[PDB]
Amino acid sequence: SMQIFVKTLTGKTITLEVEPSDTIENVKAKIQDKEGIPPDQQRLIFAGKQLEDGRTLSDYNIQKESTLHLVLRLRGG
Amino acid sequence: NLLPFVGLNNLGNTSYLNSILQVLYFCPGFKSGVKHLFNIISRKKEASYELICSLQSLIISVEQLQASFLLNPEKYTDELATQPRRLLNTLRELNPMYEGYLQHDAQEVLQCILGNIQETCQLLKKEEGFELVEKLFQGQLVLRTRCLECESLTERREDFQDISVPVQEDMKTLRWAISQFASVERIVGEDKYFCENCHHYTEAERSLLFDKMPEVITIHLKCFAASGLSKINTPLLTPLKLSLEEWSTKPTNDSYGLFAVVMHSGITISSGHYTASVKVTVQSLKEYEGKWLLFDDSEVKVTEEKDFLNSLSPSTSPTSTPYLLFYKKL
Ligand SMILES: [Zn+2]
Repeated sequence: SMQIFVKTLTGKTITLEVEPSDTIENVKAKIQDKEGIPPDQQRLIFAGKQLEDGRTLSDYNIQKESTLHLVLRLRGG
Repeated sequence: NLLPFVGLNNLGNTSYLNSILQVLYFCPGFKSGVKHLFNIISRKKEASYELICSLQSLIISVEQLQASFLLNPEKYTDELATQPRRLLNTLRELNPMYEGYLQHDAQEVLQCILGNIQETCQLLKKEEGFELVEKLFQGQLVLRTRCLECESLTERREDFQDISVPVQEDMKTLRWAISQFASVERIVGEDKYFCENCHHYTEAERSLLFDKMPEVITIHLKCFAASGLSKINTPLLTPLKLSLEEWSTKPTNDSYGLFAVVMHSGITISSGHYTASVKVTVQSLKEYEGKWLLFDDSEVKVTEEKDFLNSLSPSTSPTSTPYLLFYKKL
């Protein structure tokens, strides 16, 4: 279990205790516990790449003190 | 009264892709990088490559329509536009969310295109201008944490392709937004840091510093809020020149100049319209240098520097909300 940082919609940082085996869905559920954003509205960016549902944090090499960036979807067309 | 600038026809809710494709067509070095990669792939095929092939086809289509309009501007009455059908096909192959005719995120489709170009480059290199995306859009962040108990420092290096700044605290400038992103923040309370030197939960200071810098800075504006998700339509006061030295690991004299804006129109976040503004950088194509083209799908308007800068202001409350800002290194 490791601690990671999430920079949220106001720029304000929160923490999460996660496993390298947790999935992006579980990370998004914890973010919902802390922020109130449904996991289907969440986009998580780590090191420039968006984290895909169905993968794990170890797939992305996210370790202690890695920072996710939380954005939403602004739909247009 | 048509300008010699090729718009893109909306193929059904596809302005998210159109405005990104315009910003990329006018990004300095992206056309040349795609042409180089396509030369490589075509020699390899005469001896995953479909994003490059279909971007190259779109780029040549835009170039040839511009040339034919400049040759016979009479065969062109209503609009000078083309369709990105093949490239939308390629995006639906690369990512099934673009199947159909729904509305999407411009920053997300930009991230998809650039990520796939980078994967193609890494494939070509591993098999063997193979660092197009890394040189144009990628930088280094140094993410420093200071325990407020023991006052020890831990660092991380992370890549970035854009800076996601807030537009609202919960008139403000882009500098305020970048400070909210990178100035020292103090994480406390429920968000205490776990220090391994203390083996305890502590309060901590986090700060970010730009280490290596791209040639193009993309600012992703978080123009959305949670209470229940809403859109923030009040913009920041956006500058024409930008320096990031206040948040850099070293002194720099490298400043940046705004060259492209993607705007969102709509009172919600679940729908709307994307438009792109682009700064222009054969003699007929120099009465436009320094002027701003507004790309509304197949319609192309021109605008002066000062009028464009005014239309961005929060005081003249705009209906197009800035969403992506593009700054290139001067
Ligand atoms: Zn400590």
